[PDB]
Amino acid sequence: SRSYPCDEKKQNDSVIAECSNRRLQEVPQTVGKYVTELDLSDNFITHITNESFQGLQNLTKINLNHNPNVGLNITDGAFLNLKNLRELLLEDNQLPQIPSGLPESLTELSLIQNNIYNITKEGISRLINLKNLYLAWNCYCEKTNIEDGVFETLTNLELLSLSFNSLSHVPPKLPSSLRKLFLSNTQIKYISEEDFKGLINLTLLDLSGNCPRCFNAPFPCVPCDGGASINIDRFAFQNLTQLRYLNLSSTSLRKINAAWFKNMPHLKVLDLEFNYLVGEIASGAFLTMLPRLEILDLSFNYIKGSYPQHINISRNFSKLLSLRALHLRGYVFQELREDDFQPLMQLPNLSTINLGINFIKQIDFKLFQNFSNLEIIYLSENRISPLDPHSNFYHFTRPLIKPQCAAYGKALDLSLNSIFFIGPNQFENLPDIACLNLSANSNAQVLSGTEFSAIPHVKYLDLTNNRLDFDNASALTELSDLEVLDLSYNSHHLEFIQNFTNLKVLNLSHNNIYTLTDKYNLESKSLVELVFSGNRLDILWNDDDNRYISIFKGLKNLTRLDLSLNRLKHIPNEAFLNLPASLTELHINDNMLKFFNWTLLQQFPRLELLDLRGNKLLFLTDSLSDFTSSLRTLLLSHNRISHLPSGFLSEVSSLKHLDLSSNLLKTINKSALETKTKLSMLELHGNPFECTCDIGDFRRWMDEHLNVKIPRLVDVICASPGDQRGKSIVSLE
Amino acid sequence: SRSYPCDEKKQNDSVIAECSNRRLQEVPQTVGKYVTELDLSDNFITHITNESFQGLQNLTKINLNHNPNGLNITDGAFLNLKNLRELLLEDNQLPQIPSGLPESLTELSLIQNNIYNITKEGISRLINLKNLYLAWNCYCEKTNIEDGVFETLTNLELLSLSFNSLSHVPPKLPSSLRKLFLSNTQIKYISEEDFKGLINLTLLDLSGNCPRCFNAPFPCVPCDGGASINIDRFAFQNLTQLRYLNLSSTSLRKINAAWFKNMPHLKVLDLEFNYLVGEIASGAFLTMLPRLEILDLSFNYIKGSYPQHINISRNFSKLLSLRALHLRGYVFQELREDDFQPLMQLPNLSTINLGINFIKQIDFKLFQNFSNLEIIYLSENRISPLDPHSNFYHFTRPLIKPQCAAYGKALDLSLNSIFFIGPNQFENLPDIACLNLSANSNAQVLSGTEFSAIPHVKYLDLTNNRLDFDNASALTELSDLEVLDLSYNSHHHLEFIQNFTNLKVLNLSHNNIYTLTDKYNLESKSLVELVFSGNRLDILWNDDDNRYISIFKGLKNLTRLDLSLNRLKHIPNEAFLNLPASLTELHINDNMLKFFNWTLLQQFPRLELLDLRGNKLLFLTDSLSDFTSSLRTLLLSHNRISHLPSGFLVSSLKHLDLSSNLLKTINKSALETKTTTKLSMLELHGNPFECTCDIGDFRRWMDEHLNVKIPRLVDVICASPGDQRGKSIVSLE
Ligand SMILES: *[C@@H]1O[C@H](CO)[C@@H](O[C@@H]2O[C@H](CO)[C@@H](O[C@@H]3O[C@H](CO[C@H]4O[C@H](CO)[C@@H](O)[C@H](O)[C@@H]4O)[C@@H](O)[C@H](O[C@H]4O[C@H](CO)[C@@H](O)[C@H](O)[C@@H]4O)[C@@H]3O)[C@H](O)[C@H]2NC(C)=O)[C@H](O)[C@H]1NC(C)=O
Ligand SMILES: *[C@@H]1O[C@H](CO)[C@@H](O[C@@H]2O[C@H](CO)[C@@H](O[C@@H]3O[C@H](CO[C@H]4O[C@H](CO)[C@@H](O)[C@H](O)[C@@H]4O)[C@@H](O)[C@H](O[C@H]4O[C@H](CO)[C@@H](O)[C@H](O)[C@@H]4O)[C@@H]3O)[C@H](O)[C@H]2NC(C)=O)[C@H](O)[C@H]1NC(C)=O
Ligand SMILES: *[C@@H]1O[C@H](CO)[C@@H](O[C@@H]2O[C@H](CO)[C@@H](O[C@@H]3O[C@H](CO[C@H]4O[C@H](CO)[C@@H](O)[C@H](O)[C@@H]4O)[C@@H](O)[C@H](O[C@H]4O[C@H](CO)[C@@H](O)[C@H](O)[C@@H]4O)[C@@H]3O)[C@H](O)[C@H]2NC(C)=O)[C@H](O)[C@H]1NC(C)=O
Ligand SMILES: *[C@@H]1O[C@H](CO)[C@@H](O[C@@H]2O[C@H](CO)[C@@H](O[C@@H]3O[C@H](CO[C@H]4O[C@H](CO)[C@@H](O)[C@H](O)[C@@H]4O)[C@@H](O)[C@H](O[C@H]4O[C@H](CO)[C@@H](O)[C@H](O)[C@@H]4O)[C@@H]3O)[C@H](O)[C@H]2NC(C)=O)[C@H](O)[C@H]1NC(C)=O
Ligand SMILES: *[C@@H]1O[C@H](CO)[C@@H](O[C@@H]2O[C@H](CO)[C@@H](O[C@@H]3O[C@H](CO)[C@@H](O)[C@H](O)[C@@H]3O)[C@H](O)[C@H]2NC(C)=O)[C@H](O)[C@H]1NC(C)=O
Ligand SMILES: *[C@@H]1O[C@H](CO)[C@@H](O[C@@H]2O[C@H](CO)[C@@H](O[C@@H]3O[C@H](CO)[C@@H](O)[C@H](O)[C@@H]3O)[C@H](O)[C@H]2NC(C)=O)[C@H](O)[C@H]1NC(C)=O
Ligand SMILES: COc1cc2cc[nH]c2cc1-c1ccncc1
Ligand SMILES: COc1cc2cc[nH]c2cc1-c1ccncc1
Ligand SMILES: *[C@@H]1O[C@H](CO)[C@@H](O)[C@H](O)[C@H]1NC(C)=O
Ligand SMILES: *[C@@H]1O[C@H](CO)[C@@H](O)[C@H](O)[C@H]1NC(C)=O
Ligand SMILES: *[C@@H]1O[C@H](CO)[C@@H](O)[C@H](O)[C@H]1NC(C)=O
Ligand SMILES: *[C@@H]1O[C@H](CO)[C@@H](O)[C@H](O)[C@H]1NC(C)=O
Ligand SMILES: *[C@@H]1O[C@H](CO)[C@@H](O)[C@H](O)[C@H]1NC(C)=O
Ligand SMILES: *[C@@H]1O[C@H](CO)[C@@H](O)[C@H](O)[C@H]1NC(C)=O
Ligand SMILES: *[C@@H]1O[C@H](CO)[C@@H](O)[C@H](O)[C@H]1NC(C)=O
Ligand SMILES: *[C@@H]1O[C@H](CO)[C@@H](O)[C@H](O)[C@H]1NC(C)=O
Ligand SMILES: *[C@@H]1O[C@H](CO)[C@@H](O)[C@H](O)[C@H]1NC(C)=O
Ligand SMILES: *[C@@H]1O[C@H](CO)[C@@H](O)[C@H](O)[C@H]1NC(C)=O
Ligand SMILES: *[C@@H]1O[C@H](CO)[C@@H](O)[C@H](O)[C@H]1NC(C)=O
Ligand SMILES: *[C@@H]1O[C@H](CO)[C@@H](O)[C@H](O)[C@H]1NC(C)=O
Repeated sequence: SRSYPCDEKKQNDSVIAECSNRRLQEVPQTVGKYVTELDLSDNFITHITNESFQGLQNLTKINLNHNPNVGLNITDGAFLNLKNLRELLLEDNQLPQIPSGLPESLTELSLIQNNIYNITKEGISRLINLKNLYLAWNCYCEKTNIEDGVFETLTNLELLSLSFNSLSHVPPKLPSSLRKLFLSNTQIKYISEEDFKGLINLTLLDLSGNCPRCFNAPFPCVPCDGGASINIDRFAFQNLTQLRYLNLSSTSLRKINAAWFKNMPHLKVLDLEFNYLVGEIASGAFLTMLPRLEILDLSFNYIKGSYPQHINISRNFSKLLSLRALHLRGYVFQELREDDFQPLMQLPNLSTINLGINFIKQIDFKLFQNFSNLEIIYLSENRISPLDPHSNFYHFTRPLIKPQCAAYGKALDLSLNSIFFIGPNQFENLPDIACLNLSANSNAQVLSGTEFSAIPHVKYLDLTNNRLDFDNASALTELSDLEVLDLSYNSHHLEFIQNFTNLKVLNLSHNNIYTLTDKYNLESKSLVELVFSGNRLDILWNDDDNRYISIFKGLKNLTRLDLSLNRLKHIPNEAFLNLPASLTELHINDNMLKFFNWTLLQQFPRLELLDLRGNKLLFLTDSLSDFTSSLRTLLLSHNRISHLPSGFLSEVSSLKHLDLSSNLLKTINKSALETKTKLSMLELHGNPFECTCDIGDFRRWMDEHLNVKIPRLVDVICASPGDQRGKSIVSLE
Repeated sequence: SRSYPCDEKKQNDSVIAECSNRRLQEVPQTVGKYVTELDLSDNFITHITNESFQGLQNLTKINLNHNPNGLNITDGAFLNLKNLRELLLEDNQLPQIPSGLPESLTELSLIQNNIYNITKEGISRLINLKNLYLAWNCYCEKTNIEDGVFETLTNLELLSLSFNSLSHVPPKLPSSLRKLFLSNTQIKYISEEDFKGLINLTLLDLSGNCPRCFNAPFPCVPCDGGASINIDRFAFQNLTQLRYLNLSSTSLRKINAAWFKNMPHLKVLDLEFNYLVGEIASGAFLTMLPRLEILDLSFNYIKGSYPQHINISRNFSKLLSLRALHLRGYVFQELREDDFQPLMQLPNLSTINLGINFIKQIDFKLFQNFSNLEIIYLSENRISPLDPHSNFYHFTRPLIKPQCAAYGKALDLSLNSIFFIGPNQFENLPDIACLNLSANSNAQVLSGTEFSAIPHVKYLDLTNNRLDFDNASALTELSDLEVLDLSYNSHHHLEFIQNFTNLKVLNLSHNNIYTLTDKYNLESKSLVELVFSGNRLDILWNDDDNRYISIFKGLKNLTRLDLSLNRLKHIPNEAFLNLPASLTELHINDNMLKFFNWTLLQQFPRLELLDLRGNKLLFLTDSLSDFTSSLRTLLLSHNRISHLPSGFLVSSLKHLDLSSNLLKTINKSALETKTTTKLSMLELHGNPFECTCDIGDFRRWMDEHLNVKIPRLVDVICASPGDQRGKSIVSLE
């Protein structure tokens, strides 16, 4: 009952069949009839007929995106026999028109990135149950021909996306049940009062990219003739009472009419980025019309060729009583004064201030104490000195600060600034900072133990991409509550580490650590994770340089250790035995290990994950079960292992995941797989299998052991013979 | 008489022999007896005996550096060479100085060896020694020098003992010494009797003794208690002819003026990597140097401080002979006009180096107040809108590229914070002829008025920026502009180019030019060289779009054109014929060209160099002479050419490159040139030659045509047969 070529999974009673990226030329006739969701995306399927989904009555969702993957010929009524089909996805298929004969039961239809120039009633008006319709990126053709009243019959339509299409005008006769109308980059330069007259339940209106302001756009950007903005009429939004999301990004707006928000009391998210609103930020009459706005974005609204001394924030910003996040990137100003941000100081819920990419030379950091609920202060990409069509293209969705850092408390991001050394007054008058980012600052500070005295409760410190000197034993010790220290890519004396009573995670990756002075051991009673990748452990472990045999022995509470990219060819037996006995996860991947003494794994009873990927290992052990009794995951991919030993899949019941992909395995004999096993996953793709009569012994083991899920069966290829080269091992005589 | 394995050349009557980097296991017995200079460096030679240089009486210079890439040299191995004047034994792992060296030696270099003892047994016999290099030997058990080992060397002019654990200056040095190198020698104390008998010494290098560790490329260990080198008041009282004093990295805090009382000729003083901020402010020693031309006080900053101004002593005005002032790494916020007043009356001060100073603002009017300023180096600052044979402490490379500096006054504002050209950016600046605004993240929309305060700029470097030059008036205010460098420019309309009447060189490399607006051509009556590498000419030339077939046709005066890295697979015939007929040098290297129509070369009568390296060309033309009549250099290396056609060897072709191709053999009919050819160089290394009986026909052509110099004969390898694999084609039968 092993599924091929799809990977069947019974996720929450319904069976999902992952059949994507498998070089399938046609729809497989070996998919189980009980499946409900089929994903055949990124394949080379060229034809879709009414005999492609035979016996699949329970199919509710079909994904046929990117077919063929670098058009698709669908016949009329090809999906009509699927009475339970509620979700059809046909993105990037080069379809010349909307497929005729789609089932009435459909609710979610996505025809993004196609050659559809005409929206006719022949293929849409029959779909009365449609709730979500995506028709983006079709005319990006002089204009998209939309039949007058094509969406009128779709009385259940809640989402209509017509973005990235040459529309010129808002389509008339839209259903009153619409909640989300997407019209981004549609060449609609004028908005009339009757364009959204019958849309009283509309909660989202995206009119971005119309008369754009070209600023590093990832798609063609053509500004309006005479530098004109989108012409929104005074009474255009007078009937959108439930509107909560207004996206007016990249619309070249110079003035914001307050009359637009008179009948909009619920507006929650306003996007005014990539416009010319420096004057509107200074005066702002519209600011008094948004009492329930939580997210305001006025990013990249700068005047080209000017670098003002101060940011001009209107007093009316104090009327934004519900404000939670203020995004003010790309304003371009030299100094942030305490009086500049006075209107924002009495807002009860303002937790995020985004001031990235502003070229600010100096900030009066005392002003941040004067805020009530500030949790995130984003100041990245400034000049502070010492002492995918399914994406939001205009607003950054990713968290400004890494959630792991922000979870500790108040976060301040001063990365990518001009702090070439930590000044003596660097952190004076700052709030109780718990998360600090000083990444990529070219900071050549000689840390002595007094630099972070003004903010000593920092629990997460990011000092990556700097030239710091932490050879002093007192370095960073003033941060007694420090739990996460990130020193990656820092261009030795690691005594400072033992002074921390609550340090849990330390990252010393790519520090080029080839020598250690005085205290040759790294001690710590609280450290749980150490990242030592990108260092020179090969130099530290020599025939005469035996001083570093117990380098990580002092880390008695360590559970995760990363020793990758260390150019390790050989690991001394005494050095391996001196690793923390408390280790549960060890990574020695991407090295040049010729040999691995599996006997030494006896002194690690808690070790669950051993990662030896990307190495030159040639042989394994037949008595692996005698050494370990807890190893649940063993990753040995991209190695030179040519033979799997006898009894490898037996007596080691702890092993649930075994990775042996991209190795040199030609065959798996009966004596080697003689289990006299709780292995739920065995990876074997990318091996030069000999698909002759002796491979049938391993094939029989796959039929008897159906619980051992082997992923990527289409990639388990045969090297020999010539007649079976390029085929899967499961497809044999 | 074709030399093997060396490349002999009778350079200025004396015959040189380049035999380096040829994987030679032993000294070749096939070197001509008439040669005078043998270079066997970077080989795998392990033994040097007295029978290694038999019959080589005219040998005056032997280079045996890096062998093997230690070396076993017997006693008196070079004694039979009566004319040996120069012996080079660097990086050979020699345990001691080779015994039995010829007394005729004048230059001896034993750098990077394991020589711990300097004995009279191997040195005192060499009485004609003029240059002795013993650097990098104990870098270690402290270097032992026999008392008076150099005393007998009465002709010794240069003695280098740098990078050795000396602790003290060696006593009994010859009075004929002119250059004493003692850098990084752990000599912490200098006594009045250390250089008592060295009256003719013109150079004294005492750098790296008590170092100031600042990104050193070698072990740096500072003196106990942060002490400086202890130079006595009367230590330099007898060095009257001293012209070069290197005191770099010596942790000096005070400079005693008494050191330069009897030093009236001192020309170059190196005081970089010290703690002389206080000495730069007061400077009593400045009145003792009236003939100093080069002063370097770089990286003398106080750690942890960022002063508002640079404190330059009034005594700097007494440096009447000063030509170059290097003041990097001082670390200051502002350069005022009054700060550089002492330097304004110096008649010969042409170079001011102020790199890596983190200067926020400069009063640029002060540069007008200088008399002979030619180079103003301000790279790596914060200006806002509106190898043992090397000098390891001072930058020898020119601050500004000579090509730029040759035009006149040069100003280097590269790697600064000029994110856009301000309206007052170049006001009050001298008549600038060379300007560097590289790597400034400048997103300026060039309109034609930005460089109106410095309109005589003839060489402009705007590389690594985000400039917008789509306007036809861009840069046109620089009427005398001759060289424009726009390499690596992110964020096309190239009309501005035709407005320049004297533009000669234009570099548009790595601009990602895949589309050109309305003016689909590039016109210019003065342009001579165009660099279009790293662009998308493959996109500009296609089956649907034929609008750019005459893109470079308007460049009627062009002689050099670079079209490399353009991802070119095919070049349309009409597009190739529309290239400038005045072209003398064309480069289409590192592309993916499957075919090349050699017939089209008839419309280029001035073309001398055709570069088609790194392509996928499979075949050549049988009648190449019929198409071209001036092609002197043809580079076709790294291609898929498997057969050279009959009659391939044009009475113009002087250099033919066919290396790293797929040539198995060269038939008689291909090299049967009946007429006299002028081919002086033919490269053929890296080809899979079949060293069978058929290859003897090409071997006979090499013996008859000795004038056709074939370089790298050791790399012309045989692929087949197994007995000849790895051998040169000239070593067969
Ligand atoms: C103008 O401004 C508007 C308003 O902000 C923007 O609208 C947003 O547009 C994006 C798409 O461009 C929407 O994001 C997508 O939402 C889908 C639905 O979300 C609901 O359901 C999920 C559960 O499935 C809930 O978690 C969620 O809270 C919602 O209730 C998601 O399914 C999408 O996720 C998929 O794509 C992302 C990105 O590739 C992946 O990371 C995911 O793993 C997943 O595969 C996606 O998040 C967003 O919801 C819209 N907002 C609203 C309020 O509707 C416009 O995009 C903007 N215009 C431009 C041009 O920028
Ligand atoms: C220096 O070194 C540190 C320490 O290694 C690095 O920081 C860690 O980085 C990793 C990513 O490389 C982080 O791991 C990720 O955490 C995400 C958030 O964790 C929460 O959510 C998960 C459930 O999703 C919970 O189990 C968990 O308890 C948390 O509540 C996870 O969502 C991520 O998992 C997903 O991705 C991985 C692949 O990345 C998959 O394997 C998973 O199956 C899953 O799909 C992931 O685990 C980790 O949290 C960071 N730790 C800290 C302390 O910050 C630094 O990045 C490194 N610095 C540099 C410059 O390299
Ligand atoms: C402390 O300060 C002193 C004074 O400045 C420094 O001394 C210089 O040291 C460097 C070597 O480290 C010297 O440079 C070398 O000079 C050789 C001789 O030059 C003479 O001969 C050539 C012709 O052959 C003339 O052009 C020249 O004017 C001189 O008359 C050169 O032969 C060397 O060239 C070779 O090496 C370089 C670098 O690899 C290559 O580019 C060349 O192609 C060639 O292979 C080289 O230039 C320099 O001359 C010394 N100055 C003086 C006045 O003697 C100390 O180095 C400095 N200490 C430290 C530690 O930095
Ligand atoms: C953007 O594009 C421009 C134009 O191509 C580049 O600028 C040129 O860069 C090249 C180097 O890549 C420069 O060429 C070199 O010039 C040296 C100085 O020239 C003088 O000396 C020679 C004799 O040595 C005279 O014939 C000449 O008339 C000058 O008086 C030469 O010494 C160099 O030759 C040596 O090196 C080359 C290999 O590089 C060997 O082939 C030679 O045999 C020889 O050993 C060399 O010719 C050129 O001068 C620059 N031109 C200008 C206008 O500045 C930019 O570099 C490029 N920008 C970027 C970022 O890539
Ligand atoms: C401290 O500040 C630095 C600089 O802002 C942060 O580094 C940035 O972190 C993000 C997320 O890890 C990186 O983005 C990633 O880029 C790759 C490549 O495009 C992409 O594949 C990923 O999906 C992701 O978007 C970003 O490149 C990186 N920038 C630099 C210069 O390193 C850092 O995360 C901050 N630390 C904390 C604790 O917030
Ligand atoms: C304008 O300013 C920029 C920035 O200073 C100059 O670019 C720099 O040019 C030099 C010389 O070509 C490069 O130096 C080289 O570095 C390598 C590696 O260390 C070294 O091996 C070479 O011998 C040489 O020293 C330097 O890397 C490069 N820097 C950057 C950021 O591109 C540019 O040359 C200046 N232009 C003019 C006209 O002076
Ligand atoms: C948001 O504005 C910028 C962003 C970047 C990034 C690099 N360079 C920049 C320049 C600017 C800018 C500022 C003012 N006037 C013109 C351009
Ligand atoms: C020349 O001084 C520096 C150079 C660099 C380069 C990166 N960061 C730096 C910092 C400094 C500095 C200045 C003053 N006090 C301490 C350190
Ligand atoms: C569809 O699912 C039901 C259970 O919900 C099952 O009885 C039926 O047999 C399935 N249909 C097919 C074709 O397997
Ligand atoms: C602040 O935000 C919280 C949700 O995070 C909300 O419950 C609360 O009512 C908001 N306060 C005001 C005054 O709007
Ligand atoms: C906080 O801001 C107010 C003005 O809004 C100002 O009067 C006050 O002095 C500031 N707080 C402190 C502690 O100075
Ligand atoms: C370490 O830092 C302390 C605190 O500033 C300082 O006193 C000490 O000298 C430093 N240690 C070394 C070895 O320089
Ligand atoms: C070990 O680490 C855990 C998790 O950080 C911590 O709770 C525990 O206290 C540590 N154990 C000791 C002995 O410090
Ligand atoms: C494994 O380690 C033990 C203990 O150091 C040693 O005796 C044994 O010989 C090692 N085995 C291999 C194969 O290196
Ligand atoms: C050395 O050179 C002279 C000419 O200067 C020549 O007569 C003599 O034969 C040469 N010696 C050898 C060994 O070739
Ligand atoms: C200035 O330098 C030139 C050489 O470049 C020299 O001839 C001249 O004498 C110098 N002037 C003075 C006053 O030293
Ligand atoms: C040049 O410097 C002198 C002082 O050295 C100053 O008096 C003079 O005003 C400056 N020149 C100009 C043009 O201001
Ligand atoms: C080009 O530059 C000129 C000069 O400033 C300006 O007037 C013109 O508007 C610019 N052209 C375009 C197309 O913007
Ligand atoms: C062509 O270029 C040369 C060299 O730059 C120049 O001297 C000459 O005047 C140019 N010819 C024409 C016709 O402009
Ligand atoms: C070379 O170019 C000429 C002129 O366009 C054309 O007639 C000829 O067929 C071309 N030859 C090849 C081999 O493409």
